[PDB]
Amino acid sequence: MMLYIVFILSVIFVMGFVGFSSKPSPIYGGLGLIVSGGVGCGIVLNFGGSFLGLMVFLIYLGGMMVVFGYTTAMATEQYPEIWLSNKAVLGAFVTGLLMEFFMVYYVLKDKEVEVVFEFNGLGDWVIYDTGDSGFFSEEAMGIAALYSYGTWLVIVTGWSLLIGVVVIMEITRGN
Amino acid sequence: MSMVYMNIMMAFTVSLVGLLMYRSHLMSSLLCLEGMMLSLFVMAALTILNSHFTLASMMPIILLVFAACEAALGLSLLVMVSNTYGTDYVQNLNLLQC
Amino acid sequence: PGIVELPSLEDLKVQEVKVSSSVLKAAAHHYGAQCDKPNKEFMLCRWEEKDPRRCLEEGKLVNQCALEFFRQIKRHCAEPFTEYWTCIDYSGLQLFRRCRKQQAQFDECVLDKLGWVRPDLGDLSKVTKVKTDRPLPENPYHSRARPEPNPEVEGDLKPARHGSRLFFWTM
Amino acid sequence: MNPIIFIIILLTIMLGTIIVMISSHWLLVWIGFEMNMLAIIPIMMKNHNPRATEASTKYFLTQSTASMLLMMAVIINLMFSGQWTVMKLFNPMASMLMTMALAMKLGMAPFHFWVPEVTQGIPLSSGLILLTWQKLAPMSVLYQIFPSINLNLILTLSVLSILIGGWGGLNQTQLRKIMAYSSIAHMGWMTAVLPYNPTMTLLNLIIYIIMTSTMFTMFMANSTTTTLSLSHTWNKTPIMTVLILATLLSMGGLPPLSGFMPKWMIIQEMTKNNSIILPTFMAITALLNLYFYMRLTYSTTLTMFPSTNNMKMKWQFPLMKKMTFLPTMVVLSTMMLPLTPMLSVLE
Amino acid sequence: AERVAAFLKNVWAKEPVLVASFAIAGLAVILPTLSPYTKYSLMINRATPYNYPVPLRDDGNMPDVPSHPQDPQGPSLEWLKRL
Amino acid sequence: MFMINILMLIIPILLAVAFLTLVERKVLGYMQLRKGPNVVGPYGLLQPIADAIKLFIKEPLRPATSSASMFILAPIMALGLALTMWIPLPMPYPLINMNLGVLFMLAMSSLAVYSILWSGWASNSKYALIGALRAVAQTISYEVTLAIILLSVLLMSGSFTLSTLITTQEQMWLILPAWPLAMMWFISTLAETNRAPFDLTEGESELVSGFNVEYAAGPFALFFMAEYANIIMMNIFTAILFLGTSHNPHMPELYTINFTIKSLLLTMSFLWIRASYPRFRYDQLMHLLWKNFLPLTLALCMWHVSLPILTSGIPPQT
Amino acid sequence: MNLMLALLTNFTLATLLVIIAFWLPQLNVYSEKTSPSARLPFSMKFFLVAITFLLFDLEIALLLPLPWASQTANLNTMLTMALFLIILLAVSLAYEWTQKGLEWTE
Amino acid sequence: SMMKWNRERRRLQIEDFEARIALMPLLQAEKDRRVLQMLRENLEEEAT
Ligand SMILES: CCCCCCCCCCCCCCCCCC(=O)OC[C@H](COP(=O)(O)OCCN)OC(=O)CCCCCCCCCCCCCCCCC
Ligand SMILES: CCCCCCCCCCCCO[C@@H]1O[C@H](CO)[C@@H](O[C@H]2O[C@H](CO)[C@@H](O)[C@H](O)[C@H]2O)[C@H](O)[C@H]1O
Repeated sequence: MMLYIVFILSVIFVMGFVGFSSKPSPIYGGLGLIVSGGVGCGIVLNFGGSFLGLMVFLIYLGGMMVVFGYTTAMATEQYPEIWLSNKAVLGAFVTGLLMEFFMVYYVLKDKEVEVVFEFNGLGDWVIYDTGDSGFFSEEAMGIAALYSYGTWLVIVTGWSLLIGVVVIMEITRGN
Repeated sequence: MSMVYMNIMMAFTVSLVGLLMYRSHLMSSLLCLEGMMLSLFVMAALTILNSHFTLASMMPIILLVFAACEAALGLSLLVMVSNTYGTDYVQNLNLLQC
Repeated sequence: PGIVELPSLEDLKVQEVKVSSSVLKAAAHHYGAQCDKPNKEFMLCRWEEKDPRRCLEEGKLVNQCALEFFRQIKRHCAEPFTEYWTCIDYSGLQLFRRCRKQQAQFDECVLDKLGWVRPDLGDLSKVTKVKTDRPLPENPYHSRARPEPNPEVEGDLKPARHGSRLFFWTM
Repeated sequence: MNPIIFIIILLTIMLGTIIVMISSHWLLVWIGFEMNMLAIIPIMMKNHNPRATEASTKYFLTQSTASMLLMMAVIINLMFSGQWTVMKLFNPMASMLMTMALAMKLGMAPFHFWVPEVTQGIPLSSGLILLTWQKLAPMSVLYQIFPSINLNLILTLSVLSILIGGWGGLNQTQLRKIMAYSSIAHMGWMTAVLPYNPTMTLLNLIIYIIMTSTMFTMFMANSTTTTLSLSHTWNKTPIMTVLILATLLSMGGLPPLSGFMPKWMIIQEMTKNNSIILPTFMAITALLNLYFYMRLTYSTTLTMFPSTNNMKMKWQFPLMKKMTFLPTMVVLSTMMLPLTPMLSVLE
Repeated sequence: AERVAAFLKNVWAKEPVLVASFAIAGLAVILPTLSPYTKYSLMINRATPYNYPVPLRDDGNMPDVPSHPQDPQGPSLEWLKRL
Repeated sequence: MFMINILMLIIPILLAVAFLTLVERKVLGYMQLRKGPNVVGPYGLLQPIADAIKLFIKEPLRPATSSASMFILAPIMALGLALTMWIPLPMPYPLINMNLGVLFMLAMSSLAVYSILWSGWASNSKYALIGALRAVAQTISYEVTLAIILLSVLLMSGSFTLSTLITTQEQMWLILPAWPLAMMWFISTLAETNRAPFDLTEGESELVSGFNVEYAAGPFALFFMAEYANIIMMNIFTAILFLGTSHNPHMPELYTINFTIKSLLLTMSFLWIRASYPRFRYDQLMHLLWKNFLPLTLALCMWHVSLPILTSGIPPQT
Repeated sequence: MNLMLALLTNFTLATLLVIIAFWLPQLNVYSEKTSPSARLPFSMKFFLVAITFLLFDLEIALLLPLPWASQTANLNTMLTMALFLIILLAVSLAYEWTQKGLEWTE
Repeated sequence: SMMKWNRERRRLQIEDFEARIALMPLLQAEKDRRVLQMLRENLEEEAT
């Protein structure tokens, strides 16, 4: 069962998404996204993306989601309605888990399902690469190349972040 | 395609449906927007990592950075809405009806 | 599509070098100097052919050269060598710099009893040239014939006949 | 805003669009849209009122959703082709997603609801940017991926846009809402011809921008945002009423004015491809737009609506708004039909 | 000048943290262009062999390509040993 | 075997935290011309045990929480993350040898701010929530310098591997080439862990600081243990980062003894500082970060990117 | 496997300590007591410190690969773009500083 | 001091990387035989 770690994680990934997509109180919506993000990083790690995975934790969870929860406390929620105590929220949550359960049922049984795209249920391990013996991390080499190959990317990305600071100060001044 | 893609694509679809079906809180809809980006980040990373597209390894970072900056802008607008009305309810944003 | 051709199990059979990585690491510098020729022929084959099935004979010669290399050490320098790779093996990173004393004893032994000189810093990373009789592969990618390009447009540019010819316009 | 910061923000709006237009890589196209959206929000918020905040929020939600769908299409395209080149997409699902994403960005029907509301909620100068410059980047992308676009989808979006734009404008008294529905209707012409001749998409876009720019500039010159406030112009600046009349007739597509040219050239291209029913339907439906342009000309130029006593005080002061390029734009908006063959410079 | 020196005195008295910050940043941007050892950083990075050095097929006329790693021809790392 | 290793890390961590509470009271006592605990056990050695038993059999506080799930999640998160921060530390060998161990520690600490936010949300008090938000703003502000300072030091180390910091300092402590970064790092760790003079959660300027105010909270002991585990861990990280201990592969225990002494001394300096200074105002500690540390940290980051290149001292990648 | 076991063990113990911290007091059986969204109002300044942290934190994401970036052959390009990023990070601070984005006075 | 030590570490790295290069031909030859044997074995079970 450990040989299907990626698939099991992706099932939890979808369940968390059905969590905040049914849109309970924003406080618990942030919790569903935080769990999904942590599971999402786990999936990326198991494909050899150690740096990319840790960026999710550092920047997406430790950065963006902290600010979401910060803003939710100040501007949105201070106490929440009990999760799944609302008709639409619970009905949406039940509907999502039924769709996920059936997708998982048919993919495991028939080893293949077809919705828009054709999906194979042999196991995500079968597509992996069989040749690895370099003395470095390919992922790290590709990211490090941002400063040599990606001059233009750095300029526009750097400009956008600076403009973000300016714009948000403009927006929030109020006059 | 491999089995994992089915679930990542489901997650994007779920968060997209969650984005298009509002309730009341504008905040709850912004979370669905960030959920969409998270699923894109994961699907992009899986495709790039598995194929050994080395120079594309930086693309998920740029995606995350630009989407977080756009999320900061969204949160700022939500705060300005909450200042005007005292809540982030989307039903108060109906002046332009006329 | 065709049937993928694979060699028989008997065709793949060779006497392996059943020593640990610390043993290989300890001998690596002398092994690189002594067995350069068959090793470089094998690597030229692998990069030119891009097919492991096309280099199995050269791959066997890599093993035989390695086995004869270690038989020379077992014959004249076993005890100094055994001491050297046992130190290398202790380190979790198998660091050279922790075992310079035992390395010197092994290097001194092989120089006296075999004439082997340890290659200098930078030598084993040189691009070298190898003599080979294997002909250069002609179509290593097995490419089909390329599609023919579209006919070139040539000649002198002349003004359009009667102008744009757009509805009623005379120019 | 500090004027220097206002200049930097406008230059960033332009930079985002320029990045989309020179990029050969899908990631850089997406970045250009992100940069563009970030820089335009402040100019929408700049007058600080609840209506401007609602419009900014509605615009942000629409554009962010579109940009996520665009990225989804790019990633699907990567999975099925292993490359990032801005060109025809290699998966029909990716094509549909990107086409819908770009339709949402353009405000095409049935993704149109935000255009009337967002335009109404922001100043005239911001609306001018929104309805002219903001069309350039999505059009430049559609111009490059059109070979892979589903024909039925793009023509359906075009027909709906022409119908909704025409009908939506009939019920409007607000100038900014009229220009928003006019933009939606004119959008449908540009995309309708795209499968057949993308050069005529560019022609219609350029002429639409010139005429729309002329209209907004004249509305800004007198600070008019409603039909009845525009009906006072005859008793302040009579020349402006004549210029407004000529431009509105041009936007109506009446010969011999410039606005007829794009309709004329699009009809020609569609008929060359044995498309007879669709151009005839489009031409007839465009009469809806002519109707609510003509209604404006009635209240502005061809009759004289009642004035107010305090209008006499305005007679004593000159127009001091810049009205940049207005004399040139109004001439191009009306008197260019004799130079129609010059459209080949767009080829 | 002396106006310039007075200004440097006022900031050094009121904003020593910022004076130090701009001084350190200025050195960061200037010294690399002036240093003679910057060239060695590029050379060392290029002397690090991450990939196997694929041998060349000996056509018969590459005098400057060594046939064996210990032959004299080819790039040397003598400068690095001394550095 | 690995399960033994985990418990031989977790249990001693909890015992060190317990007896750090005694060391703090006695060190603060003697700097204040008194003794501190010396009645409950010889030299107060049983005082941590008496406090622990007393706290766990105390009645739970009132009022009731606003969110039961968040009320329970916050202490689990605080303590779970606190223990997790220890697993990559090389002492000299790590429990988990990560290639990106430094980044792992950054990532895990950035998640510690959630327990503050969740406990404020679950406090059912408007004023208690505002206090939590001020604490979060302080924490994230000083996370900026910790990340940038850490990045600057790694430009001399060459990788994100924690055990590579040991090799980097084989000849010399990194505090010599990087004492300006060490100074700001050490203060940032104080402010990050809400330690005096940055302990505004325990200060006099909060809306909830009033003694007669009440809000849902607790258990006190679990939050306290999590905080003090982070104090020790940060000071262990500080020693590894700037005061690297020499490692002899044949005598690893010598590394551990010398490494433990340095960590203890750094931890004692936290107690030293708490005894010596008044408390910052909230706006003043924000000013310290945004208008002092951050400008200087950015400048020193520029310097440490340039310095290895211009001196031809770029470290190895592996 | 080991990392998963460590994380599971750490958060399992934290969970047990939490529940027994909540159950053990019930052994005493203490007497019953019988005696006891919207803006906060939130200051814009506290929102703006969080946003500034985020935007600065995103720029730090771009700087994290610097230790690896220094191993490249194109050092001049790498150093130019590294200093470019840090300088724009400084320019963001300078803009915030000179428009009183870092003040706490109302 | 940091400069001298990092220069020496770069020299040590080159030594470690060159030991790998010396061994890569042997490792490559083994890997090819191992891969081809596994494929041949899979084929035999496929025929059955
Ligand atoms: C070149 C080939 C292509 C050909 C296409 C056609 C080209 C023509 C379009 C050009 C663009 C429109 C500009 C036309 C210039 C208009 C000049 C004008 O009408 O005078 C303005 C007049 C002045 O009013 P006042 O300010 O009081 O000044 C008094 C003067 N002592 O203002 C007034 O007195 C108010 C007038 C009352 C309203 C009258 C409404 C009818 C106006 C008829 C002219 C409009 C023509 C546009 C339609 C096209 C016609 C074919
Ligand atoms: C196996 C181990 C089990 C865990 C055992 C935990 C034992 C905890 C013993 C704590 C000993 C007392 O330690 C002391 O406690 C008080 C809290 O009342 C702290 O007091 C501090 O926090 C409180 C608020 O929380 C403030 O009101 C006070 O002004 C401040 O000084 C002291 O900073 C600390 O030095």
